[PDB]
Amino acid sequence: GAMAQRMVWVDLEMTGLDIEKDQIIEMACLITDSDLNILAEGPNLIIKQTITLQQAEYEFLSFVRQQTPPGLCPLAGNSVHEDKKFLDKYMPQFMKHLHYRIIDVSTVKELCRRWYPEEYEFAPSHRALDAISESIKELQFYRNNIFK
Amino acid sequence: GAMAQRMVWVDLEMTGLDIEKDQIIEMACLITDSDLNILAEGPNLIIKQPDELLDSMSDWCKEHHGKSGLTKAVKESTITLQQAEYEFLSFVRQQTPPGLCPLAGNSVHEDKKFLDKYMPQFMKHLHYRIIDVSTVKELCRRWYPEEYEFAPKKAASHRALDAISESIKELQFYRNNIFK
Ligand SMILES: [Mg+2]
Ligand SMILES: [Zn+2]
Repeated sequence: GAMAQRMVWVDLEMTGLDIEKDQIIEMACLITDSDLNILAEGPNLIIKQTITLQQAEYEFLSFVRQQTPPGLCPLAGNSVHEDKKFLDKYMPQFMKHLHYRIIDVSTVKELCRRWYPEEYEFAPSHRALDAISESIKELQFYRNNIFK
Repeated sequence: GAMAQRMVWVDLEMTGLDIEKDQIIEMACLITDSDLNILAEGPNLIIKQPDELLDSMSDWCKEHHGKSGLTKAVKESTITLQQAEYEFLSFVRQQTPPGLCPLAGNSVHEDKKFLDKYMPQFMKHLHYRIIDVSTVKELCRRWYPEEYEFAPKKAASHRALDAISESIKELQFYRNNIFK
């Protein structure tokens, strides 16, 4: 039903894209329903190299366990495939609660750019939680402007 | 811009989902233009991997790769990982400008994880962004539930060339039915 169709939105800041050497500096999480209405805001945590990585994972896993059913909801965000790679490595217990699929807003952007170039031209951060809010607005924009 | 807007479609088959242990056993590549028109079929290679890895695979993996004829084809293969990478890199260098075209497929972020580790030069030819058809699937399921039921079921066994053609058919189905 509607519960399985929720989305687990995240935004992460890393030192870089090298999975073997770079680390997660910042992370935020929030839950939307299938229509992108924000149901609950999770924490915005700055991770050490403020809190430790293992405690941030407990904070985020507790937050999604009380908002989504296990293994059903996908990770959502801007270029969230980059975020998933670091979360599979550094937060594997948090990832055990989610589906393997993602709702990558930048995939939608790559399709908008190609198929609706006029709409792409007029398509619309101090915290990672603010970046999530911006990515939801970008996705809502594609829903209204390029989807049927 | 038209050449930079082409898409590099890939499907991989591996010995499991553990990036620390598992290896690539099959790869296929296909090129479409911006509008999902078929441009060129690339190589379709079965990569030689050890018998220890194959015998120690998951029960899902041993059965599906056994039944499809992939485990047998891997054991008889003379293509190494390095040889397959060279063939795929050569093919995409002939089809797309460097560092501008995205990797495309179903949950292709998982294929990207294996390619970033085992075929880094092939990934360096592609842009940072991906085109994940399973993002569009998940949005179709939610926002266009009627159209979602008309999407064809994936009929292919886990063979790279057939799976990748089905991903193109799926994204073409969404372009045709849920886009404006
Ligand atoms: Mg696949
Ligand atoms: Zn497959």
